[PDB]
Amino acid sequence: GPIPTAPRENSLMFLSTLPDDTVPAYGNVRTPPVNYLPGEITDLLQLARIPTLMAFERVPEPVPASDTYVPYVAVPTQFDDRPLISFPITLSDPVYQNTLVGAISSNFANYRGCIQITLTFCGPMMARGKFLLSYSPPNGTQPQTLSEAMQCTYSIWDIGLNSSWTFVVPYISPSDYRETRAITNSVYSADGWFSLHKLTKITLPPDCPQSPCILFFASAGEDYTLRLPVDCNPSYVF
Amino acid sequence: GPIPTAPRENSLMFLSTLPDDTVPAYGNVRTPPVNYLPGEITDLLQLARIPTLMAFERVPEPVPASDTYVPYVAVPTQFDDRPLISFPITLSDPVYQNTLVGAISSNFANYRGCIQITLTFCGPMMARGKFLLSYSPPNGTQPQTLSEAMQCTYSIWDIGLNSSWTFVVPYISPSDYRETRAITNSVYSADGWFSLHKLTKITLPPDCPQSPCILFFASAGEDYTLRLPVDCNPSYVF
Amino acid sequence: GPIPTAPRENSLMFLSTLPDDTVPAYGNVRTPPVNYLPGEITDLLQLARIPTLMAFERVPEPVPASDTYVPYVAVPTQFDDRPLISFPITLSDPVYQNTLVGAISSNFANYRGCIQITLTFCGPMMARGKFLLSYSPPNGTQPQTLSEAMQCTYSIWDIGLNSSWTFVVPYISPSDYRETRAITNSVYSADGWFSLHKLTKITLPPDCPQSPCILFFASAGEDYTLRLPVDCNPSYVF
Amino acid sequence: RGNNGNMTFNYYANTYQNSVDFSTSILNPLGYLK
Amino acid sequence: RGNNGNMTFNYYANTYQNSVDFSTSILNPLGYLK
Amino acid sequence: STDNAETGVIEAGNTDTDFSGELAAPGSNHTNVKFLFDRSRLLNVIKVLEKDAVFPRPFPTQEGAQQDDGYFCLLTPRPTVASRPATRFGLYANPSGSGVLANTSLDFNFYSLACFTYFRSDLEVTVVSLEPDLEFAVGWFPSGSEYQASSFVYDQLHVPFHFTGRTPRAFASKGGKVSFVLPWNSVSSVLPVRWGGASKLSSATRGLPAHADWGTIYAFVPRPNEKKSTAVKHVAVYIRYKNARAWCPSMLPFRSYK
Repeated sequence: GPIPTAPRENSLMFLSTLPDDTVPAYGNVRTPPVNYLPGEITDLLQLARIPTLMAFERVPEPVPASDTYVPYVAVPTQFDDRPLISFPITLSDPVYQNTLVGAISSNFANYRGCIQITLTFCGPMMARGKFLLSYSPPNGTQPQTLSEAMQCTYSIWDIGLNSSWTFVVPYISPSDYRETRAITNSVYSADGWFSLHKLTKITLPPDCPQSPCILFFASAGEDYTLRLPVDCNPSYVF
Repeated sequence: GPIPTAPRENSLMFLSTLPDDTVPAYGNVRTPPVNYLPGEITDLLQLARIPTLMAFERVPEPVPASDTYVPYVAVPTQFDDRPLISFPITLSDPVYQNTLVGAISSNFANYRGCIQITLTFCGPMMARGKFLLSYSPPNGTQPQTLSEAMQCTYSIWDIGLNSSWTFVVPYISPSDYRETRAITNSVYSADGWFSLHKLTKITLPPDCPQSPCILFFASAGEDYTLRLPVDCNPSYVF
Repeated sequence: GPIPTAPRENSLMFLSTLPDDTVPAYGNVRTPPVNYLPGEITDLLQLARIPTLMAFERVPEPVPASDTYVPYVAVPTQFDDRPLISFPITLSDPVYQNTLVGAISSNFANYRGCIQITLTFCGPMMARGKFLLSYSPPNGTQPQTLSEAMQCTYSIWDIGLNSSWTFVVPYISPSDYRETRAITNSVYSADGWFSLHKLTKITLPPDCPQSPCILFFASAGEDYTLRLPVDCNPSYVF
Repeated sequence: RGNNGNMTFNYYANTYQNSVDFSTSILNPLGYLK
Repeated sequence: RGNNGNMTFNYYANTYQNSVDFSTSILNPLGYLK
Repeated sequence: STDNAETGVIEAGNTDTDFSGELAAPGSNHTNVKFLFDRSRLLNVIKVLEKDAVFPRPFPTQEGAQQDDGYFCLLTPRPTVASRPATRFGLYANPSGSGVLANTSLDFNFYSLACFTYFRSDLEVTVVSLEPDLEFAVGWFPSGSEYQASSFVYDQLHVPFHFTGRTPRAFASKGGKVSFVLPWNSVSSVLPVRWGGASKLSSATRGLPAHADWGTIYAFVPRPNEKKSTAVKHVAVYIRYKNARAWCPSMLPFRSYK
């Protein structure tokens, strides 16, 4: 006689995430070889720690050309005591539109860990300035002038023979994992703004042009781990 | 060929108490750690042997304030030969409304074992009295005066430098388990009344106030074990 | 992939005699102990070999009291040459209405083996008689007078200081098992009549009463085995 | 015994199958005449 | 423990059954009076 | 005896504390908290989606809004209004008038045992249709995330996106029932049954732990949008807790008098 069985409530259903495999309808086939072409991917995080150029809203001179959005900073000559660039950390903000960690975070739900941003100078070698960059966890208002960005967490930076300064936003948190986008902009999903100030004036000889430029990158650090995917945003196709 | 099988009468049903688990629809995830915060619960009986203040009907002076119900005893000065507090043992009576063993018994069906009640004096140190507390298994009528409560099972009690007297109602029974509430108030569900009498008068010097007070607790002893849950009473939500 | 299976014709049915068990809907419970009370039953045959008083139709003097049926024998003084009690062996006859082996046979279908009947005298000690008891397998007619019951299988019996005589009807049979009731009164279900005769007169002194009495018992022997139950007769409840 | 075919195995452990008792710490006849 | 009859085997490995933790690298009472 | 209870800690006392007699055997162990909760329990019922869904708004909402309410079920034991985490629990006793009645929920019998302050488990989702001869489909997305709602046409038929995606789906049989267990996914550490706190740093309602939850289940039929019936239908949802833990005990709901 057959072995007695009892079918449980889960009959004939198929789960999308169901960790099992199905009988093939045609098998015992071979394939072309693989090994000749290099460059495998085991984890996309080997992918995720590549530099990526951020994207910002253009200063109030809208050029009527297509998509007036700018991957650099135009430092002004004039003395004012407000920062150059200030942007939050919510990984769906319109400053994080096409950064890699923003991009492959945009279809996942939760991450943990640090976020490197670095910045590459571009200007004439006879020009030189001092720039500090500063970060503050969420206060009530936003820290605006130099005392507020002074007390918190910063690094000053020279212009010399090199051209960059690797910076890493530290990872302070109530809970170990954090979200990727804020349905309600709470303390669990934002972590305070980031800014950089000019500390002393850009200094440069005569007959060389004004207003230098600085590019921004954004990359995953070491501890940056992802989890638990979600369905995607098809809005790129429309 | 496949292994022959025979489905039995139990097809596709799901039992609520059914001791088995189901295939997950999404797995291989991690979690935040646990170990930092102390105070685990393995059994609720570690919970159940905490003191809890009982609740009684107020003596005939209804104060119009909300819920005139009283967690103490107002001993009178006058000589009368009826007890101070007399209450049964049925774990749904309006004296057992918010005691712990009453509370986590109110959703279970059967228990076994002892029931500690203790009582904490509160009065001026220059006052002193002698109080006995007595317990009787179910007689025909209720034992009322001091000979009846005298013969059965009691303890007298002093007032001194301490302030309490741990008492344990013994566990005499026809059957080893007992019920928790009486749908028909039978011998299996009640166990006779409990009372305490004043034996000699409270004695106290001049210019210190009359009528002292005594608080009552109620806790599970050692052998107090529970079994076999039941659906709850949602009447707290209305 | 799952293991391939093939459900046979027996799907979702439940057999009444089906030797298997079912998943519990609530488990891991305890119970009161057992061991204190004695008198177990492993087999009902330990039950079945207890004496039991038979029941007969009353001799033609119907007392109008309820159920004029008699568990003894009224021996007459008069000389006639027909037996005292003659009854067949079919275990549903109105002489086997409330004997034990009749009673727990009345819901089974087939037995095998012997059937003890014994008889207990009751009379004055100064009275004494000689009684033989006789058994014959199925002849054409019924053996009536003393030559016929003489040739077959018998035992004579004294009256002395004891009061009984254990008799065992032997077990002669075509087939080893036999039925319990006869839907058609065939050779497989009956085994000939049983009778007892008075051999010499009851002898007794003056001024002591006439017509003594004898009780009948009926019990299973050693080899009496039962098999294969059947649905019962609910006619006791109407 | 009873009537079973379960000479190989049962699925659940026996403490889930049927209740067992507490801890208080060739057949026989039914009562002799001493 | 809980309530199971799974004294033989489970189908999936336990890392697919329920989440396990990270790496930060006879019963007891509930708080003494020292 | 003769100890005093004012030290805060008293032990238990058997019969031989002051009387003559010996202590009784332990009966059972239906007490351990990772066995007590493991019971299949429904929390509520659900109106079934059949179209491009839209989900309700933040906290104030003026009239003229277009959302489809009572189609989601933010499955927690915590009190919930309109499928978003509230802090109190309603019971609409006099429902006559205009303005739509919100979808309330709470896990009734969980609190009547609950003497805890923090909780930890995994759960399972059991669904059952109440209307006869029905076939449906259940969907899910994790906590700290949000439902995707649009439609893309295929061969003149408008078909929404929640047929597909990353997060798992499940298609039932002919009047069958779907069940699967579901693990932790929360950003915080342990589930609170009490909370202080607020959602953001300032100007927030004090008390609702918005991201210490589980997720939500929605039901929908496998049909294109333009072939939708006029009769609405219903379906219930069931939860059984698993592998639970507990910490730092507390009180019980207050019983009536009344």
